[PDB]
Amino acid sequence: SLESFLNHVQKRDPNQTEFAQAVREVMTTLWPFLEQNPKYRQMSLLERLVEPERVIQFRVVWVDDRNQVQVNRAWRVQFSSAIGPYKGGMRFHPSVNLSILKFLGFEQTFKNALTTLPMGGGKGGSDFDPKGKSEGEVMRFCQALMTELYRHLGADTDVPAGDIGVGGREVGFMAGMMKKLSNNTACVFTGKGLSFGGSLIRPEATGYGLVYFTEAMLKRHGMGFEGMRVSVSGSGNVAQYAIEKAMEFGARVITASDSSGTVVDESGFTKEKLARLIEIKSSRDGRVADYAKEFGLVYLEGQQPWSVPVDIALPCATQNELDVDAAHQLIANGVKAVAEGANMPTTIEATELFQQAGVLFAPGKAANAGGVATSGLEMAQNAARLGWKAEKVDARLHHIMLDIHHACVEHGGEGEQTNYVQGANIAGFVKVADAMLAQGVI
Amino acid sequence: SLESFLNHVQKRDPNQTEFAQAVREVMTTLWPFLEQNPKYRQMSLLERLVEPERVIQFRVVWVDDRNQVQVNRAWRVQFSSAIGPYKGGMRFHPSVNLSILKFLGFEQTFKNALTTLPMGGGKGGSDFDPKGKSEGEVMRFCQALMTELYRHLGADTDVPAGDIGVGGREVGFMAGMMKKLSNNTACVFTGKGLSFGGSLIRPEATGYGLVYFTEAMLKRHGMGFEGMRVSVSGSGNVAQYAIEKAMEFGARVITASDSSGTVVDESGFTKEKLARLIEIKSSRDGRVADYAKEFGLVYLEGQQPWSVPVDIALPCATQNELDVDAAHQLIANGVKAVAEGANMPTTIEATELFQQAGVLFAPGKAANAGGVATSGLEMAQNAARLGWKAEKVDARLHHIMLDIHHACVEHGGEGEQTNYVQGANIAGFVKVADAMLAQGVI
Amino acid sequence: SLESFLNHVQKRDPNQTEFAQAVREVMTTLWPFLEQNPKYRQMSLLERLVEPERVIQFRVVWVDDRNQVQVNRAWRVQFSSAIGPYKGGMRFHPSVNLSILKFLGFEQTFKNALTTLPMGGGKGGSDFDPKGKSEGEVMRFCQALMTELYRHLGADTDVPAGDIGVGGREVGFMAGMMKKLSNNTACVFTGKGLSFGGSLIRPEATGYGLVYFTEAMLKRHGMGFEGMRVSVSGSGNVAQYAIEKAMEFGARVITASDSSGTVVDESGFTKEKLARLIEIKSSRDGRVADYAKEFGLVYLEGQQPWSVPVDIALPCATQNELDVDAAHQLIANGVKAVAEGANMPTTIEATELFQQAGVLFAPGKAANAGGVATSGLEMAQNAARLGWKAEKVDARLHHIMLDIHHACVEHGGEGEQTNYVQGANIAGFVKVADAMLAQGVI
Amino acid sequence: SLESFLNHVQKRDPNQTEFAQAVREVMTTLWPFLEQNPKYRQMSLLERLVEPERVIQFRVVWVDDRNQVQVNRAWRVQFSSAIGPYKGGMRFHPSVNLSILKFLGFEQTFKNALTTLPMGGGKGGSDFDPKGKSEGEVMRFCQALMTELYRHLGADTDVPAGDIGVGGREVGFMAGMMKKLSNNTACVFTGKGLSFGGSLIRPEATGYGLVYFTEAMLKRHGMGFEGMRVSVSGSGNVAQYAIEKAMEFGARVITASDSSGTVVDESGFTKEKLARLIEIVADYAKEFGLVYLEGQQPWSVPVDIALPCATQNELDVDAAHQLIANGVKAVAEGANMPTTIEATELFQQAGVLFAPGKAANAGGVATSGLEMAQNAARLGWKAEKVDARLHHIMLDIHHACVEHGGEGEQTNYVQGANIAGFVKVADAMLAQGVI
Repeated sequence: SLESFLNHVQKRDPNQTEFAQAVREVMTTLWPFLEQNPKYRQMSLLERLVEPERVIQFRVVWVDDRNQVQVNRAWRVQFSSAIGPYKGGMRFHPSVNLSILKFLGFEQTFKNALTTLPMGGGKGGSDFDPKGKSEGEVMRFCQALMTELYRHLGADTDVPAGDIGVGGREVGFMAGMMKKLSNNTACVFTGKGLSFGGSLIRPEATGYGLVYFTEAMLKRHGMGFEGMRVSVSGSGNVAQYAIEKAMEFGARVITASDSSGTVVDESGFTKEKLARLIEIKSSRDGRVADYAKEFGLVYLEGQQPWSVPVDIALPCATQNELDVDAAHQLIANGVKAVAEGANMPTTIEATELFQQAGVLFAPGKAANAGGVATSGLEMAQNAARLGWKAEKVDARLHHIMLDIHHACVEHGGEGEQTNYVQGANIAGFVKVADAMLAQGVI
Repeated sequence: SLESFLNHVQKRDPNQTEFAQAVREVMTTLWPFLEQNPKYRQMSLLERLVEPERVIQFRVVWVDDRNQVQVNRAWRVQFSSAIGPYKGGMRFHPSVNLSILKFLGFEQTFKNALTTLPMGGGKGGSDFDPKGKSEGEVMRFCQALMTELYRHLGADTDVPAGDIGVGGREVGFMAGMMKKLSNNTACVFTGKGLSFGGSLIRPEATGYGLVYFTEAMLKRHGMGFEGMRVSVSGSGNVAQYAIEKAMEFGARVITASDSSGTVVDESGFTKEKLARLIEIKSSRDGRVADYAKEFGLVYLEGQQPWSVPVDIALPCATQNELDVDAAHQLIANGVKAVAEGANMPTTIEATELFQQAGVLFAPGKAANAGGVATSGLEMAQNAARLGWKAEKVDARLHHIMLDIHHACVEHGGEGEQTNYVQGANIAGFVKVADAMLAQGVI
Repeated sequence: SLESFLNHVQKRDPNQTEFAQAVREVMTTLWPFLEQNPKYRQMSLLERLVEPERVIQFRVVWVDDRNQVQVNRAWRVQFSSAIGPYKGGMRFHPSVNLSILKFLGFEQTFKNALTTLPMGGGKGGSDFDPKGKSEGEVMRFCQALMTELYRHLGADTDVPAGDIGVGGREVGFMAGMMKKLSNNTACVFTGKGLSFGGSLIRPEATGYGLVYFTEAMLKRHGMGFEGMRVSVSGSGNVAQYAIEKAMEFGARVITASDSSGTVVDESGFTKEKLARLIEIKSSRDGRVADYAKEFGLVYLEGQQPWSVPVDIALPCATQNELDVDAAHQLIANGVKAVAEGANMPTTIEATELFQQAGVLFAPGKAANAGGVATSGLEMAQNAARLGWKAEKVDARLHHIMLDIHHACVEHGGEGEQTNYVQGANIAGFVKVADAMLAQGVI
Repeated sequence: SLESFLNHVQKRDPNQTEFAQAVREVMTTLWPFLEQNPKYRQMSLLERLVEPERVIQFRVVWVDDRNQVQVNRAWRVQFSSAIGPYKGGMRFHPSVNLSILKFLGFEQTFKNALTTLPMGGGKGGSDFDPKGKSEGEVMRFCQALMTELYRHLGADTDVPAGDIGVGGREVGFMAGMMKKLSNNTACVFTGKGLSFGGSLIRPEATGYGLVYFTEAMLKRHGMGFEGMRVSVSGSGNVAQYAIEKAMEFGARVITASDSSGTVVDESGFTKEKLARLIEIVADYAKEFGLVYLEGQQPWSVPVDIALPCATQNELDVDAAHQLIANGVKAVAEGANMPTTIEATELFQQAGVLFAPGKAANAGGVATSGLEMAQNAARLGWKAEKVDARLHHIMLDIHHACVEHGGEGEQTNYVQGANIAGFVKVADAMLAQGVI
């Protein structure tokens, strides 16, 4: 019984709400698959799978710019090493706790597994709030954290990366301190700058990968980006490069947005327009409204792009940005495909509605994995002690996205259209489960 | 101010009730001391003190006697290394969780400090339930636990020990695996058997220590064990050797008990009586009732010792065994002193009754520290590569207990009698605090 | 001098029968070369070469399904690291002893060297008898063995693999325990499953490699597989994929066989036919005779393929399957080449007969090395942190075989035909010796 | 049963003749005990005990004075770590092989256990022949050996020592290279010189301990060395300091000896004269006009206490008959197995106290234990402090023998020593589980 399993596992963590809801999500989707495949229920596999191999919680003491000694909490959740070394980002945010990091690390496990790359699953962070912190304060905090965390990481053990609160600068400081303490220059972090082992295509990877996956899904169901009206939400890293690769595939990309308005360009984005957009946005001063004003384009103040008739919708802004309400307009306006650049931007109800209406739906769990896949490419390049040209990284990434798509198809059902929600959850589970089964009771 | 600090610290651990209580307890009695000694509030000392240096939570996978794979959670809370290596027992019980281990680890930190030995504070365990398990199952569990835990321990890093559900057998299993995996024979566990580096006086240490401390307490306040009627609860090693030592100080020890009842002997224990009680209790099913019968002694089925008029009460049975009702009886019958052999046998209500009524009260936090002090001595002898005669361990334990008592007195106030709950909390804090301040921000 | 050397070497191991035989064979093979090239005898090279760098013998204690404690003996022979990390299988068989493992490790040093890959030489195992053991018993045994073995192994130190008694299941068990104990996911075992770092092409490798090598040899001597009558003996892993690859080069493969007899198809194997032979031989009762009956082909009960006139003969069944009488027939029928898929299928006398009649002869140590080569490719893919598609592993495998071919030609003399027996023997020794000489007295 | 166990154990090593003998001898002495205490056969205890935890065999390549590259084989048998780190000497001799090193390492386990010190059991060596080698060749060999061995040793792992072919010089070279490679100065070898962590009392250890044990044995049975007449055989290291300590207890030590014969002295040894013996026995004999005997043993002399400190099987049956007729009250073995087994029985049924060498001559190992303890303490002890600790240890070994020596009119120290060594190892193995 699904319910007694969930109840049984929640007993150890009765107040980890985020983690609880995360186990429920995966386990509900896997349950019917499990009952048809006895192999995946032996050796108390589910219990082993939800209990992280190792979590380290530790104290981080540091001195602020007013010379006040500050105390923060940090964690590295080392969830699964079945497929490879623990892998997943570090998050610095005042709301960070173990429930959140476990939910995140649980999900990275299946996501990394899906890339076909030899990567396990982890996540870490601190309740440290970078907001209003000076560069020095951040550097000292990063260093203070690494004086404990360094002993638990390694090139073939645990390789973290960035996340909310932890950008390139923070990755720089942690990696630098790791190298100093360990007297070892191997790849222990990804998201590195190009001057110390970073990879090309890292900025483009998530958005490019989203387009790659979506085109495979469209192609399989007799379609392509070619000449389709595409709406993109967001105007950040993901949106920006999704727009870029969409244009290269011959699509007419007619929107982008920020947290207060949407620009409409039925003529379609161009390279020039996008560059000019990437700019205005890059500062933080700049607004999508100013971009529109600059190019004489219709701007929808306070609105999303979901009322605009499109063939393909790519939510690339944030979670829950596309609900049944928005799903209804898209479906009525003739949408043929929906694919997630952001993490969980589509509500469960909208997702249900989309699948009921025959709309292709590509979940972020597979569709946005370009980022983590390219993190694996960075590790590989570092491993080989040779950097790769942009074109070969992009190509490899493309090949990975096609393999993710293929794995989804294998488990996505016999229906006229693949169920990618089912397909991606099952594919990620099987790779992990198979490894755990093979490596004995440890 | 106090409330504000306790509210602040609880934000990180909203549901760790036992930990919040432990902190509440320590801070409440520390608060007036800190106002008179503000240097111990400097460098955010308190904030640093309540956050453990590191906690390892880890999965433990093992196979039961029915060949079913089982999954348990385990932890090692490495709370403080300010004075020396993390030190404290392992507990196997289904109720074990991070809140409880943190509360226990926090308390071991101050107890070890009090002993004047170079030992830090730690505590670990697992929700594994030893009840009904076969020796094979316990061994396999212990060994599974160590295949992860061994990497986090070390003779100068963290030396664990026994506790509820972790007796000599289990310590032997864990030390065996530690030695095997590490190919290193150094002292990583205390409570070892004599065949592999254990210490003489280990069984007697807590009971002997209780009597040594109590006698020092009595002597300060113009009294002694000599000629005194003493009641003891319990009939395990703590109670047994308390009786043995009290008898040597010329005391008339008139009771002992188990979960089934209390034996009463107004003529007093003798060497030969106690020796027979020890033999009886060492059998699987030996009861106090059997002892009472053998010697024609009064036996109170289902009753505790506390309604007997005595000059000194020594609870050595279990937590919360000495309550309000019991205290009213003891107090009205003219009890002069109460000293704890067990872990927190006296409820807080009953403790307050004793203190307010002018009854000398020695908290287990100080009085039962003979056990942890002797674990320090085990480490000393293992380090020296030469074991000591029983007389040498005993004489050293005696000196330590007198040092503990002296420290409490130093901080116990200037009333008609020393407040040992006050003294013990302050004394343990001061040593740890001094250590933390000198070693900088780490 | 030869006899003097072997007599001297046996003094240290008077009872190691198999090891003495291995040394005798290898040295006999090399003595004429050594006398013409005294540089390879200087610096006490041969004396250093026959003495393994290190041997670990160790106790393995484990518990059987009847809760009875069992004691077995295990070894890892780390014979040579001149060229790279110790590399070689683990064997579990009641007949296993040091003498046998040294013989296997000594030969493996040169076979590995011959691959041109950077692998040293090693071999290991235990007298543990896997027959009649449960999955539980085998897992506990593998785990027990690793609790000692893990400390002597490593990705750049020693990388074992399977052998008799140690298949994919056992390799999975050992690698899992290795990873657990070490907290490190680098490649320490080859033969891994595809879910945790295994390589494609592993089943195909030995047969594929046999054909690649034979084609190189033919091509050097003015010939090719194209349009040639090829006889294959055997019908297992090696024969199957040798037929598969030979068909791709355009050969006419006209036989296959099992211990019961030979199928003869003068029209030649096709893909369709081969898939049916494999499906048939995949069942325990399935016979070559069933394949013959299905396709209406000639079947020779209790006969080998060697009566059939062919251009090329590929013994892929078993040791000594091709003796002088068979050799005479093949020769008189005009055979042009013979290459060994199985382990030593050709008897010494038959080998001489082939060479003396100008028949190209590729020895197994060179010709069947595809398997070992692919273990090198597995190590490489893991090192690169990227798995390769089958097409890429296959091409890389092909390049290795050409390189092995080149190594043999370098030392195969200047006769009208390259002598590959001589060439394979010298080349393996020369590369070990060169590396030993270069690296000084250690 | 005993025969079935021995035959089964041999299956894994059909040609290890010395090892087979060691196992047979240990198990034989234990079997009656084992039959009465089935607890000690449970958990396949014996099967685990006879199979060493690990053995490292390794190649040593070194260069001789003629610039010829030589190849030798070395080993380290890490037999048992149940009670503490592996501990035992290294032996350089061309006869050395795995069988011999296992025999010695197996026996060393129980001898080390019996001292009551926290020491496991091991033994190592090489077929390298030190004979006719220069200091430089020996040094280069020791250093080459350690470039492999260092990684398997450690202060809390395995602490070797000297043995045949491995003296203070070689211990010096090995300990030096160990320190260099590890960049760690902790105690990894015993037998070190006084300038780098060695212990005082080392030369005196075996002979002193012998007297310490025998005096404890005598007192338990209502006697002591004082006023008693003691005979000693030998004039080497043990014999020398045995005389010195027994003199110190008030004994009248009347004899010493070498291969060439035996010297007598009713007036007994004195301090100034023992010192003269050491320097140089017929030569010493001439310098004092003492009674001298050629090619014969000291056992023909009427004595109260006899201390064989010469060689194996030096106290035969008829000599024991001499001693017993002459009124001997206790025999104590200083040398390795100096009394034959029949003489042992004759003494025991004749009511004379008998101290086996594995117990009585244990001062040597005991002092290796003291060296480690001083190093661990980061202190050197004065000779008086070392000697006082040694005495304490010998009383502890004595106590260990008594508790398994039975309840006869006098304790059986042969049985006591054999069992006590076994039981402490077995108890430790039981407690640490299946590993």
